[PDB]
Amino acid sequence: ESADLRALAKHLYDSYIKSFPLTKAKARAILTGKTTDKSPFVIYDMNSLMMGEDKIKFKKEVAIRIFQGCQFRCVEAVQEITEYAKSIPGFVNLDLNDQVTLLKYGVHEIIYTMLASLMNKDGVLISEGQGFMTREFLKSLRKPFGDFMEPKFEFAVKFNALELDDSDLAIFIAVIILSGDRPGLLNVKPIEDIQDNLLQALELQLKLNHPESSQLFAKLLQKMTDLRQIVTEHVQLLQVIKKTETDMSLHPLLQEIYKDLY
Amino acid sequence: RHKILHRLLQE
Repeated sequence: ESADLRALAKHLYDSYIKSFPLTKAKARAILTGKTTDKSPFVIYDMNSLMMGEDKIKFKKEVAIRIFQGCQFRCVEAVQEITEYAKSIPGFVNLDLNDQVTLLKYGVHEIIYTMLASLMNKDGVLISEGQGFMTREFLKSLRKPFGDFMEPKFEFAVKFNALELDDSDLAIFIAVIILSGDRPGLLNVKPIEDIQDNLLQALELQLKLNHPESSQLFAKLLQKMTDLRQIVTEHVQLLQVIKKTETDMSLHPLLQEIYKDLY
Repeated sequence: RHKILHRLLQE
């Protein structure tokens, strides 16, 4: 009943807060300026990028360096998402081969979902909200890097319109991970049994937490089908980038994921 | 065979 679905929504929220250091809550505070913390270092060109090495973690050319930065962080995201998934009741009880497959396909969908939390039409928060890299700066990069992040901005503008909060996103993300239709699953039934349960939890959350916004649930499920198309575009631009660029190596964990994908 | 994903799930 309602109770069991509120308890799930709560369990998932608590787990989301632990798994993800920078929530949408903190992210919005920073972007509006309503924080009592220092405004983040604005990176708008090669000069400001250079001056802003003192706030980022890179551990040879600009576009490539930015991509190595985005690559480092993107690996920490997979680890955060992986620990979150382990908290989704019954996810661990699944076939370990299924757990891998769900994550393999799910993480990019969830990375673009949670990127939108850090985005506005002008730019994206980086290095745990203490940097802000502008959209125009990322467009102005030389191709193929020129329009690598642009489709994420386009999505985030539309997605942020739904004004979802952390408690909504916690469940939305769980629903994306438990997609019983990922290529190469072995035991679909117990995946769908959990997603079914998560979708009720999500629907109830959206009624309680946005009782003026009607069929936000419907709108949100339409967006979930956009992400796939959007993630395929991304996978192929990366496919291209792997080939055309000789110098830069791709991180092992990313290679695990992207190999045998679409 | 997804060694790192395997380890991240196992850990």
